[PDB]
Amino acid sequence: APLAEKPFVAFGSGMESLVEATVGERVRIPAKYLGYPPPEIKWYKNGIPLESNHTIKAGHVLTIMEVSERDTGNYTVILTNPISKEKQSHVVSLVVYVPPQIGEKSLISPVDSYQYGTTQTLTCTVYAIPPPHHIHWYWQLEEECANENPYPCEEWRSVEDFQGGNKIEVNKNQFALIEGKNKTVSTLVIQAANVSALYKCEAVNKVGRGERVISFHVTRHHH
Amino acid sequence: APLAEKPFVAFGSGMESLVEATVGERVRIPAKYLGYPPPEIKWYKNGIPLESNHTIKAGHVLTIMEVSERDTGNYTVILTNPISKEKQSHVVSLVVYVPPQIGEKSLISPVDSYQYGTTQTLTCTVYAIPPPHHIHWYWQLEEECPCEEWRSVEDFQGGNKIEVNKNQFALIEGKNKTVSTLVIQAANVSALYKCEAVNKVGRGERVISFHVTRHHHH
Amino acid sequence: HHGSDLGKKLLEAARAGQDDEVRILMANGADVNAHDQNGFTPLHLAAWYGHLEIVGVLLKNGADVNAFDKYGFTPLHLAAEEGHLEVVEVLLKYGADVNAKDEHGSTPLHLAADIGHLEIVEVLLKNGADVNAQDKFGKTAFDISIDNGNEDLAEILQKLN
Amino acid sequence: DLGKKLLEAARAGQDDEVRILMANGADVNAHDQNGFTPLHLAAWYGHLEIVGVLLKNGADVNAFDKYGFTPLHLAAEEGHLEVVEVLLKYGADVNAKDEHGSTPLHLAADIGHLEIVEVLLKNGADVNAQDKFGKTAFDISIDNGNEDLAEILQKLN
Ligand SMILES: *[C@@H]1O[C@H](CO)[C@@H](O[C@@H]2O[C@H](CO)[C@@H](O)[C@H](O)[C@H]2NC(C)=O)[C@H](O)[C@H]1NC(C)=O
Ligand SMILES: *[C@@H]1O[C@H](CO)[C@@H](O[C@@H]2O[C@H](CO)[C@@H](O)[C@H](O)[C@H]2NC(C)=O)[C@H](O)[C@H]1NC(C)=O
Ligand SMILES: *[C@@H]1O[C@H](CO)[C@@H](O[C@@H]2O[C@H](CO)[C@@H](O)[C@H](O)[C@H]2NC(C)=O)[C@H](O)[C@H]1NC(C)=O
Ligand SMILES: *[C@@H]1O[C@H](CO)[C@@H](O[C@@H]2O[C@H](CO)[C@@H](O)[C@H](O)[C@H]2NC(C)=O)[C@H](O)[C@H]1NC(C)=O
Ligand SMILES: *[C@@H]1O[C@H](CO)[C@@H](O[C@@H]2O[C@H](CO)[C@@H](O)[C@H](O)[C@H]2NC(C)=O)[C@H](O)[C@H]1NC(C)=O
Ligand SMILES: *[C@@H]1O[C@H](CO)[C@@H](O[C@@H]2O[C@H](CO)[C@@H](O)[C@H](O)[C@H]2NC(C)=O)[C@H](O)[C@H]1NC(C)=O
Ligand SMILES: *[C@@H]1O[C@H](CO)[C@@H](O[C@@H]2O[C@H](CO)[C@@H](O)[C@H](O)[C@H]2NC(C)=O)[C@H](O)[C@H]1NC(C)=O
Ligand SMILES: OC[C@H]1O[C@H](O[C@H]2O[C@H](CO)[C@@H](O)[C@H](O)[C@H]2O)[C@H](O)[C@@H](O)[C@@H]1O
Ligand SMILES: OC[C@H]1O[C@H](O[C@H]2O[C@H](CO)[C@@H](O)[C@H](O)[C@H]2O)[C@H](O)[C@@H](O)[C@@H]1O
Ligand SMILES: OC[C@H]1O[C@H](O[C@H]2O[C@H](CO)[C@@H](O)[C@H](O)[C@H]2O)[C@H](O)[C@@H](O)[C@@H]1O
Ligand SMILES: C[As](C)(=O)[O-]
Ligand SMILES: [Ca+2]
Ligand SMILES: [Ca+2]
Ligand SMILES: [Ca+2]
Ligand SMILES: [Ca+2]
Ligand code: NA
Repeated sequence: APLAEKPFVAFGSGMESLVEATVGERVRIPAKYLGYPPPEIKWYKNGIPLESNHTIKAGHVLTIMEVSERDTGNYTVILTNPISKEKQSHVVSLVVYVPPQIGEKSLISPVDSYQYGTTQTLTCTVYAIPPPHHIHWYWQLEEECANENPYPCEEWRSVEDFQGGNKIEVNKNQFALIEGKNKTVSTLVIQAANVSALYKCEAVNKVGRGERVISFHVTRHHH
Repeated sequence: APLAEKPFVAFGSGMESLVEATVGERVRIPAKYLGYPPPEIKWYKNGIPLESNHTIKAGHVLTIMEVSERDTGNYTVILTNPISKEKQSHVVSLVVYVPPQIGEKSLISPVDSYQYGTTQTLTCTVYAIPPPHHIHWYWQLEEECPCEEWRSVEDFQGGNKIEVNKNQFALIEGKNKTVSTLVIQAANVSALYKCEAVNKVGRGERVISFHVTRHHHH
Repeated sequence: HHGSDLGKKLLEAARAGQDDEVRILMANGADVNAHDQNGFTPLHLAAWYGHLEIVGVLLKNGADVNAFDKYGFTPLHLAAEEGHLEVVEVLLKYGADVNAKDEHGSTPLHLAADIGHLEIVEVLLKNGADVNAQDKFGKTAFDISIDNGNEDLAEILQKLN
Repeated sequence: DLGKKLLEAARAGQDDEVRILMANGADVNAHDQNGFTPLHLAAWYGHLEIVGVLLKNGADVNAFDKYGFTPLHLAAEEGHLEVVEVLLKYGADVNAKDEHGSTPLHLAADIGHLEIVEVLLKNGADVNAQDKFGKTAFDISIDNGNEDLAEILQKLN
């Protein structure tokens, strides 16, 4: 304690200044204090004072029960000594990561059938924070999978390993501003549908992966 | 008005300690303070108190309207609490950068033309803060044009064979100058040469005329 | 008819707080909206040095209260930064823009918060200062006050809405 | 007239041809009865090269046509992103107002060019500017039922 021993307030030495979390988890940011009597605490997000409700508790530990992407921001905590009114403050940057989200539904419950010979484009609209560091396409012959997420295929083939499937090309990524966010639009072109298959796009980023399975069943309607 | 608390004086945590500027810019060095009542501020350079005039104002923010190289140095600001008379001091280092200047001396010669076929040197003496990180040479014929197109001296086709010596450093005006020398191997073609010097804060250049002549008393 | 030199004299008379000299220069037709190579007008200098009476005289004779110099500073910027409270109030009374931005995006509220002038901050706030305004580094006045460890100021820097 | 030829060459994207007219003394700021200059026409049709050539040869980046449209207005309305960036680089007034009070941000919002809206905003577009019907870009996004546009603008609102 300080040589002059009088009521005081200070932060504990271990205070973080960056905190990382993933969408959905509980976040805890402790305001560690030294001094006497126990200080009064107040939290601010980007300068706006926080009040406690069922979503967030702003006490000695700032607790966000289920962090969301909109919770990213700079949190300032101000400690006040209740006797002397001396104050200390500390800023914590909270960054909320998002594992890759694919907009198109992965639902094979009705199976998509295509006429023999047609050209079709499969698409994956991918959002992740940080952005995905790769987006890969995979495929499999329909016979080696189930139809009935039933993890339909036990093995997947890279679209580089295209022998025996449909003629396919992966287009360059495009980008779209959706819900205010830069989303990556990944497209696979099936040139002439002659082989029944399942296709999968997979996105990976720092905190997770996401995938979408697409059924590509081929039939020849006649007359 | 703010509630009056016990008297105190301190610098704000964001008080600067290094300031960078370029010759000619306005410089602002604020004395950020905490305390009550608001402190008296006084600025010092070389131990002498600064007074305000139309070139410089020494108030809560030290403002230099057009900084010069000679303004470089350590400035001390002292906060004085008007009730308690307590004092705090803080030193700011001011660094002033100078875009390159090419010495007019050692560039101007007593020679109108140089004899055909001889070796000759053009020299470019540069003063800059920080020292120039590159010095480049260019050339052009007068006939092919203060010109819109310049060629790098690596290209010898219509010009002279040339080599650039590595930068050397010399104290000439009481100041450390960088010296770039262009070596014309055999003066065979009249031309214009340009040395251009670049540093962190700007560029400077000088164009040199290089007249070649076959008149001689041989 | 006109004395071009008179504007240059009026700038320095206003800077040096030479009340009687300002009065003589204006009576001889000096241009209250003269500017120098910094972009300073007489109102800039009088306000910057807190020469309250001269500030009133220039405002009363048509000085542009919202003029901005070569770096985007208005007389309100200069007066706020220097802690000249009474000058700040008369500028605001004559229609100064409390949320004028300089070339780095700073408002008078940013400038006063960074120096630490609590009463100036209070006056700016009660006259419509935008607490949410960000400079070009993305800093609000609140952010700036916290960077300085000035928690008393941070508690002041809260919207009156 | 050379100016008439230059207008049509810029409109028709004749990249190599405008250069021939340029060497022959054609007026880069020639205008027609619409008030269109060659720069208006090159930017409106997204001819990035020609826009560059004209700008380097003194084309007036802020010329108003008869209805108040500036080249940046036209490039924004038609979705020519790279052209919009080059106009802004050469000093286009991001908040130029046409006869209706519309800024480039208004025109891009009404059509629905989200990326153009984003570029205008980060180059100083005034999100609060009202046209002569009192409409802001946000108002336009509500009127058009454009939720993706609203979400870009809402943050800065
Ligand atoms: C519980 O409290 C939090 C924070 O105190 C609220 O978060 C606000 O969310 C809205 C959403 O648009 C933001 O505009 C506000 O800025 C947030 N508040 C702060 C202080 O930043 C949350 O809405 C509250 N939830 C309930 C159900 O009351
Ligand atoms: C479906 O079409 C593809 C594409 O034409 C066929 O794959 C080709 O197969 C031949 C011989 O089998 C090869 O020489 C080609 O190089 C293949 N092309 C590609 C792009 O790989 C495939 O055989 C067809 N399958 C069926 C059942 O008809
Ligand atoms: C969305 O993200 C992509 C990927 O980062 C952006 O594209 C990059 O833009 C930078 C800077 O303009 C370029 O240097 C890169 O070459 C681009 N990369 C690719 C793969 O194109 C894109 O600009 C972003 N779009 C929006 C609207 O934010
Ligand atoms: C403005 O004030 C500064 C000092 O506050 C003056 O600078 C001095 O210039 C002389 C040269 O004549 C130097 O010898 C001094 O050392 C300088 N003072 C310093 C560096 O503190 C400047 O001359 C003044 N200008 C005026 C009064 O017009
Ligand atoms: C300004 O003051 C600083 C000290 O605050 C001087 O820098 C010191 O220089 C000596 C010798 O070169 C070193 O031993 C110290 O470590 C330096 N101090 C540091 C790095 O904090 C500086 O030379 C002074 N400059 C002027 C112009 O007065
Ligand atoms: C003038 O120029 C440079 C300063 O940038 C000095 O060059 C340095 O010299 C020392 C020893 O002489 C070397 O260890 C460094 O590596 C040199 N720096 C570079 C970038 O080459 C030079 O000594 C200075 N001389 C004077 C008298 O000021
Ligand atoms: C939270 O604080 C950080 C650090 O001050 C802010 O990040 C800076 O943002 C500015 C512009 O907004 C950038 O120029 C800097 O490069 C950023 N620095 C770092 C270290 O990231 C961040 O913007 C703040 N958050 C909010 C919501 O304002
Ligand atoms: O790192 C020391 C702390 O570990 C835990 O906190 C982390 O894990 C929590 C539960 O997943 C998160 O809510 C929190 O944000 C993480 O930092 C522990 O809960 C703390 O008491 C420890 O000090
Ligand atoms: O005369 C046509 C040629 O001109 C250039 O080459 C030379 O031109 C100069 C004329 O004396 C020479 O001094 C100079 O050194 C040469 O570059 C052109 O590059 C050639 O390709 C032409 O045929
Ligand atoms: O001029 C009509 C065409 O407009 C677009 O193409 C123009 O704009 C592109 C950039 O936005 C340029 O790359 C291209 O040179 C322009 O012609 C549009 O993409 C075309 O479909 C239209 O026909
Ligand atoms: C070609 As099949 C092999 O999926 O009927
Ligand atoms: Ca206090
Ligand atoms: Ca006086
Ligand atoms: Ca007022
Ligand atoms: Ca503190
Ligand atoms: Na910010």
